[PDB]
Amino acid sequence: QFNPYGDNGGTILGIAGEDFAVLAGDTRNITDYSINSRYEPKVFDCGDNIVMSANGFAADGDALVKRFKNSVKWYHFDHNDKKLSINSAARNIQHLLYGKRFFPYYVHTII
Amino acid sequence: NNYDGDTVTFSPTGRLFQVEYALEAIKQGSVTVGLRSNTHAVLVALKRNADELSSYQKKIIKCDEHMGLSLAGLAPDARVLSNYLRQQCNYSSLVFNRKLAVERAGHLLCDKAQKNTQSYGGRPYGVGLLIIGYDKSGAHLLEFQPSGNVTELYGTAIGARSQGAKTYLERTLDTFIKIDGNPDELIKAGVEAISQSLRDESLTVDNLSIAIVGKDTPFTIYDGEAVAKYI
Amino acid sequence: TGYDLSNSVFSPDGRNFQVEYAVKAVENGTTSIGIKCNDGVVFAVEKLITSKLLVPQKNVKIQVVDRHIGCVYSGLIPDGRHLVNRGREEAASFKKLYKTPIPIPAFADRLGQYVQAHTLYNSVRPFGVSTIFGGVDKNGAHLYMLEPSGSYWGYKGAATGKGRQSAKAELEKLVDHHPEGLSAREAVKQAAKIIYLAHEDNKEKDFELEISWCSLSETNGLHKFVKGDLLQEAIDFAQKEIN
Amino acid sequence: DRGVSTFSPEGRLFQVEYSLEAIKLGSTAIGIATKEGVVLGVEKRATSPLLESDSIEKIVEIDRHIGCAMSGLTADARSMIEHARTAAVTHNLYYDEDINVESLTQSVCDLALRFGELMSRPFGVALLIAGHDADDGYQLFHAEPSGTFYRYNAKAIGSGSEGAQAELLNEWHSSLTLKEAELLVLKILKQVMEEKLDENNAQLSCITKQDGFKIYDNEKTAELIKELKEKEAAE
Amino acid sequence: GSRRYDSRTTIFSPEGRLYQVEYALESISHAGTAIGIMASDGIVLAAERKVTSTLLEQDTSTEKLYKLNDKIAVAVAGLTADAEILINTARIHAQNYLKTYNEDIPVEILVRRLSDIKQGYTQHGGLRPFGVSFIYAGYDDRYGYQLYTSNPSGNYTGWKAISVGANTSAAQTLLQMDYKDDMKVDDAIELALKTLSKTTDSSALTYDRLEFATIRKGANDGEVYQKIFKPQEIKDILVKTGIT
Amino acid sequence: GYDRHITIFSPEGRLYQVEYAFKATNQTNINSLAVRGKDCTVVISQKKVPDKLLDPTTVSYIFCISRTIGMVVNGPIPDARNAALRAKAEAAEFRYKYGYDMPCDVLAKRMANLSQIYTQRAYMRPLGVILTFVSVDEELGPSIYKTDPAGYYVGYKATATGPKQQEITTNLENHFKKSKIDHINEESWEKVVEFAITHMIDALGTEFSKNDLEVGVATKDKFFTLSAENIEERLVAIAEQ
Amino acid sequence: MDIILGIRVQDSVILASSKAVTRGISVLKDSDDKTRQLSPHTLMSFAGEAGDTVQFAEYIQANIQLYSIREDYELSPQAVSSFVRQELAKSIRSRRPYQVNVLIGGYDKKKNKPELYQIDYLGTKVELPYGAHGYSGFYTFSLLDHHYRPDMTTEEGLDLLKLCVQELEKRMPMDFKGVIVKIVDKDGIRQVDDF
Amino acid sequence: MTDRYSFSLTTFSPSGKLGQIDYALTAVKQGVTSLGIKATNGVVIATEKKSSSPLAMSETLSKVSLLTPDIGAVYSGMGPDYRVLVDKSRKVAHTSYKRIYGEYPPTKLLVSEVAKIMQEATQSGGVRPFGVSLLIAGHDEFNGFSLYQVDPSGSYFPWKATAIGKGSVAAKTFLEKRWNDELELEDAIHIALLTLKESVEGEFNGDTIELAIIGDENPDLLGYTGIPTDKGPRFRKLTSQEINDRLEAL
Amino acid sequence: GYDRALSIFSPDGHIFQVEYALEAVKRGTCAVGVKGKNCVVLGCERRSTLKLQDTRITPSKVSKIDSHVVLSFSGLNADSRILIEKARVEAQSHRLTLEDPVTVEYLTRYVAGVQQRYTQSGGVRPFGVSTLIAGFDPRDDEPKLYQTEPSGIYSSWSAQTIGRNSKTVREFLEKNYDRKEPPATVEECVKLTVRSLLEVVQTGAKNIEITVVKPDSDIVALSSEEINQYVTQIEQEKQE
Repeated sequence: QFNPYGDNGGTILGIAGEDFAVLAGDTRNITDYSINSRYEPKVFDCGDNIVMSANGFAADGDALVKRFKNSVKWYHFDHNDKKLSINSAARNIQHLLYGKRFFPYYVHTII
Repeated sequence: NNYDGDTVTFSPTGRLFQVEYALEAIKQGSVTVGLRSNTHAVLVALKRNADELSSYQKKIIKCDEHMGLSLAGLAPDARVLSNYLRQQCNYSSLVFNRKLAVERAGHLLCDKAQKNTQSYGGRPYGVGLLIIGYDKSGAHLLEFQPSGNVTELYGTAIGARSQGAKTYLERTLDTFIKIDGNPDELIKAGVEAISQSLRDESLTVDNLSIAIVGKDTPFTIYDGEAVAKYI
Repeated sequence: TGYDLSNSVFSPDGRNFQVEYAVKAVENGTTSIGIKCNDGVVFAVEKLITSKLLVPQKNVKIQVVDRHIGCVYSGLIPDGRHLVNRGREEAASFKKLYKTPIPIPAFADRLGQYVQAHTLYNSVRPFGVSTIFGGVDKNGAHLYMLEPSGSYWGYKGAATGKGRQSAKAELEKLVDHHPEGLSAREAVKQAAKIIYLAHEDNKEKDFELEISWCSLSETNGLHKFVKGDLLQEAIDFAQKEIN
Repeated sequence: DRGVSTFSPEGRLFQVEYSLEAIKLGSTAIGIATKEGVVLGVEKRATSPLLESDSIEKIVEIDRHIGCAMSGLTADARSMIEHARTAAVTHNLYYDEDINVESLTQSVCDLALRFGELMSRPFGVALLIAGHDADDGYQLFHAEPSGTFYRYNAKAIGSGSEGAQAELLNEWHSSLTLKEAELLVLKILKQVMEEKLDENNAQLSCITKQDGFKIYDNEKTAELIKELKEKEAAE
Repeated sequence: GSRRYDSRTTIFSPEGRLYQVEYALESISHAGTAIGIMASDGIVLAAERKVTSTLLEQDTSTEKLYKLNDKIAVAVAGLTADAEILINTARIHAQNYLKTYNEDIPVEILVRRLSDIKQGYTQHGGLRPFGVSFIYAGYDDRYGYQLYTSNPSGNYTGWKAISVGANTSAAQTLLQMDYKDDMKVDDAIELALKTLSKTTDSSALTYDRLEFATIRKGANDGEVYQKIFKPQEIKDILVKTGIT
Repeated sequence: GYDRHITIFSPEGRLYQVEYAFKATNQTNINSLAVRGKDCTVVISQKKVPDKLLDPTTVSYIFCISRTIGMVVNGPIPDARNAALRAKAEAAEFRYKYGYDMPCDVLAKRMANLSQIYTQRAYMRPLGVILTFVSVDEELGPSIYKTDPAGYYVGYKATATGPKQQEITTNLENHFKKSKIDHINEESWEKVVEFAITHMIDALGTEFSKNDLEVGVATKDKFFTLSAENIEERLVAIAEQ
Repeated sequence: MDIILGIRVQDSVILASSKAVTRGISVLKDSDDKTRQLSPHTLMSFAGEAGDTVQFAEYIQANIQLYSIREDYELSPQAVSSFVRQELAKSIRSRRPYQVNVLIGGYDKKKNKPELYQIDYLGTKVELPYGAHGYSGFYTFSLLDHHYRPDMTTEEGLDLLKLCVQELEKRMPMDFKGVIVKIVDKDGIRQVDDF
Repeated sequence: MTDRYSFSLTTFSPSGKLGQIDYALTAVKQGVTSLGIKATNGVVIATEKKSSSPLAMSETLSKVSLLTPDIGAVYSGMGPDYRVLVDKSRKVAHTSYKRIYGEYPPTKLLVSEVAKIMQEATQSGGVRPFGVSLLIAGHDEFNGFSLYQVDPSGSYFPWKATAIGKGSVAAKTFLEKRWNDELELEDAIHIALLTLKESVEGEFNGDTIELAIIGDENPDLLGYTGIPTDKGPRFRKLTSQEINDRLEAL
Repeated sequence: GYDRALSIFSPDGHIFQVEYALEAVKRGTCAVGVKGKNCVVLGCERRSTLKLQDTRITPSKVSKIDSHVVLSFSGLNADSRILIEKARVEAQSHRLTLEDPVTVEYLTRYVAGVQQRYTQSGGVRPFGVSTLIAGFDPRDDEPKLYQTEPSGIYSSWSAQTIGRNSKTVREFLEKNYDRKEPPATVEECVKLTVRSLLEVVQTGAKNIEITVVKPDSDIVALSSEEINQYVTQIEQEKQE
């Protein structure tokens, strides 16, 4: 039977300072006991000073990031180029994820 | 006369009167100008207020990082059409990782307008649009009319008294076509063009609207104090 | 009466007046033609230069369908595009189910039935274009012309728009003077000539010439636009003859 | 007859133009914007004295930071208010923030041209929408059934409107205080109103960043009426 | 498009009337008269047929009177075929009620749903109204014997005695004159036929031009019987009161 | 009167749109005729190509509906082709559902029913065409069945359609009045075609070259149309006579 | 849910219904009223699947209350019981069937008779002198078979119920936290407060 | 595209007539005469076969149609409308009756279903009324023989004998004289032939006359044997030859 | 679906179908509502050109929407049944989700919204009906009376009338209703209500219905006599 999920490995981590934040992730991409790539980035600049990574099943990760980047783009179009605050991004991403509650994106997301 | 009750009726000489009446709402619209070199494309538009207590109606709309337009006529129709363009530019990027050619954007608008001119119940769009963009074949300007006719041009203008700027641009043609690598000069030439269309009114700081796109310039809109420079 | 106020109503003479009014819109358009040759077809159209501000070469009017068919039309341009979009869908669906690219007569009937369908109901308006189109299939070259009524036939040569009589007269001449055939190259040049001649009946504004062709030997059965030297050569030939 | 979405030979939509005529028959409503707040006031116009005038509801909360007044066929406005409230609350659900006044206004205006042969006719009511947001501060918008909305420093709609607007042209400046603006709204309402303005046949409201949108009780408005008389007599 | 040919069947006149309803009422006023009379011990329905030819099959017939369930019948004035559409609807409605509650449908409830259907055709859908008025005769264990009428507007009202179709003016005036509350079924029979006899547009009232029915408690104890009179039974009832 | 613009009744019980569709039938100014042999059914129609620029091989009012059925149309070509496409689709569907070839008369009834619908339903206009269907049916033999915009149809011994239709009709009645039979008592379809052209020449009072006609023949198991050269060969035989 | 019983005596129907609401290893509530008044002389008790029970009971209540206002009349117990059966019979072939069993106890004023209907989740209806849903019946049916008489008083009926509850508190494995008891007679519906 | 005609095309005028029904009845008046007569042991329905050209083969156009093995129909008015009504009538006899009960519907009921179809064309959106009046003759176990008329409005009436079309007034009078309740089927056939001669101006033989009966069961017309309870259709169309036999003794 | 925009704007800005709906209301029998200190009364004309009526079964002019709220109306009777049903359904649905019966203002807003909806939807005409809706909010004793009309506007009234000759009875009520002093009792309120109808009705015979609504779902209709006592009683206090 077709399994619509896979596992691409890797790992990520975020730390926040007083006036900065970092989002780190390795660049290895795997399936089973093989390496697909030693350099495939999985942490992204999304605009408005928001960095994002969705790590686990990479096809799901990429779809989410793509949808969120596109969300930022339409936020600008719809609310007079207003900056998307990080708290607002967070809530937006909850709705992106929960919209697939019964067929989930297999990712741990950090922004 | 007997043949203007809706878009789906031809007159005995082959005219579509509802489409012609849509064209007429454009003519009452405040004037807007477009023009372009080989490196940049500029839109200049004269805005219009209800009275001294009101804002000036926006006439310029961004469609993507590399494309946008100005409007004359029914502004809600511009919001519909510009929004359709935003989607088309967006679909091109998400699916193909490809910035939408300005020529294709032209064709999509033509076909969208056309559908409203052949079925019962609809009405034509009542707005004219000037699309500028910079793509893989350089700078472009397009004139959209709600008959469905779209036209690629070096420069043009639509709205009331747009004939003034249109002749001027026809005169200026060999000069402004070669304003390459110099943004503020192309804008000035566009601002001059639009001035050939004024009456009892002159360009002020909350009156004038400018946009530019080009070789190393995302589509960006200038208003208020940012146009003082050119008045 | 009032028999002319609504599409698909028969008048007492048995006519559909709205289609007849669509034709007036076609008659008011620029001149476009098609010439059938030895192993192919040639299409040409008069593009009026409204203003110097039109970018030359950059408002293309001839359209390709699939890889082997050209289409040109006079009248309401947007209607012409609508018809071609439909043509493209019809060709895709034929090639998807049957693999082979759509034959030209088959394609002509697809456009015919679709155009005819817009004369069946009061809730649509008939097409305001006549369309000249054709190409090369497994059986040779075919040229067609299609009217707002949905009427179409195969042609030796065809013309529509403002200069239709002048172009028709010129076309009859060639058919008489070359009864054994016309090469794709004779035809490209003759097409240039006829558009220049037909521009008489529309001579206020001056115009830009646009040509295309499919030829088994010259384009390998594919539709191509005529540009550069071949285009200039055909303009030169035409300029020769109006002088 | 002929279709509901038809253009006139002058390039205007018959049905939209005619709805504008119905709005001119409506009761008056005025709003003024200041840097201390926006005031909205209306003429209640009870058709008969047996009618309990506080039940006349022509000023309405959309969200804490946005209020609305209306004029024309006011029953048409129920579904516009409902849509506005939902757009505002929905925006806050999706984005954990307040929705901008302009964006709210644009959303209401998107409904406007959703008619034809989607509703059966345009709305027969204009709205004044007033609120505050962190990006553009205090704001007043006029939302018409054409789908167009303008920002105003001050504006009148309804039967008294060309009168009141000429007046607002004279009296408005960029330094009015909230108190100055309240009195002005009363002053000009009394000018254009048929019957004699009091705290039962006209009503006030404002929106301030600090306390949000408030409709004034009749007691509070009564004193402002008294205070206006005293200012006027005194020169 | 097609707007050109739309009559607008569901609009108001400037006087606030519904054109199509009024014109349907006009249509009905030329149909055979039907009379319903309510007694303390039963109900009568009588109706005059539209001018018979001598060659019409009179016994295997039905045109005016229809059974809805075992406790309810109707008399029809107007377009017959329109009436059959509504009758089958009503028959089905009665059966859903019986299926759902295991109790026969109360008369009003059935009457209301038929009238609600009629009303709908006057407010939405752009179709012509049904050209029918009904007299409903029935019995239920809450109100006993009941008469109602309904017409193309979907309006309904209850009566002690009533007429529909042609000459209701004359007919109503006569019923008003001789009707009385203590009256019995057999008196009401006589009254029904006397009234039709005087209002008819024919030269004389005969068995072949009539339909007739009763709803009585005239079976055994606490139960109800519908009798749709055969031609012979009408021929008798017409002598037994000497109209022939 | 809007009872003139759509297919509702006029006060005298008439459908004007149907009547006007009949007038559109003659727009093309062509006549057709059909006759039955012993073995075959022949249909001929005039062919007029006034424009020198036309490709004469694409100018046709005769259609191969199925392998066994042919149809000739009187009326404008766009409506004619609409009817032909539908008939082809109906004939092929019938074969797939029921496992045998649609008979001529059954296809005629079917196309007649479709036309009936356009006379009753308002949003659909009638087609301005008369359809003559021909075959050699495996049960009924040589067959001619004809449809009009009223949705009327019937089978014929022979028939004619067009502006000069009454002249051809009487000519044909007069022949059968004389021969005392239902058909052309002839073995070869070549001679039945010759009969057909001859009695059309007489009735119309005109002579024909090979490009003034168009001919279709139905035999057992095929309907086919003739080329200009086949028609010539046939015209030649009529001359040497 | 779990325990619901009903006895019909000379002049009334009595419903008894357990008070416990248990989920997992926790009794969440000991005062739960597993009943809805459908009309002033009709009561309905219910047991079964969490959520489904109350939702269904309240949905029926709303419908009968609607019928009452529309006709200014009160449906007979038999009529209400048939309406309820049909609803349950529809449910059984749904995408998700209501898993709810009910007893309906009413006093029919037209006939002056009390009536008890037992309807399970499948839409299986019977009128009975006494009824029980679930494991209850395995004890109470035989007990009542022995001790019940058709002409008993409301007070005799209540003692008969006391016997039933006593048996269930002795032999059932779960603590159902007692019962709430309700009487349906010619004067309506009242709650016995000390049981 | 699509039907924007969702509103009625038949409506009430101020006088209360339904115009389109009146006009359909007018089309029926213009139509060729047809009639039906009911006997004690049969029904006969008949009409004239007025030809279009003499090249037309009038056998291929049957005006008298079998609906069920015991029910037949003839009409006056618009022939194409009749043809499609016969198609629908045959089908509805199956879908709404035979497929449910395993036996053909009784005459009044099949008539009822046709009347419904015609009533709907009188009120639904975007259609016109049928321009025909039908005469339907049939037999069924519990009602015996019956004859009905169905009109454009959807109204139907049972008759002893009647006529419709062109010469209906005269023919109805001719039938009132000659009808009695003891007519045996052979006599009813003879009266029908007489009545039709009045209204036919041209040739009058079995090739211009179409006539069918509803009589005894015809086991020879069944096509099979071996089921005792299946006894054959009661509907029979008289042949051309059989009509001319009766026309000599006329 | 039949689609036509029947309610549309005229050049002067009127919606003629909504205005013609009011004409249908103008033609309906009169109805009036008067609210007291502690009650509300609803009275309704019934046209007496109809003897032989059976009033046991003929639909009453006041309708219970829930057990604490009532609705009366003037205009098309068949239209009013549609509004009454929808209101009753909403009443039960409100109880089901909110666990509280409707406030009178809520029920009014609902009915009014339904009426407005039918003035901007394709294929429907407006309701030829105006309503009076009266009662007491749950656990509240302040009386309530509201009016709706075909356009969908609604409002609160100390007392109000609608239907034919409502202009005459509004006249009466306008000078006889002391805002400062509502009919302090049931009996007083029933009287003022009957007086206002006798201005317009003719004989107080079968020509008047009255319904009284007191707090906590206490609703009763009077019979001939009890009304008739006011008819006689007022008429004698009259000769002056």
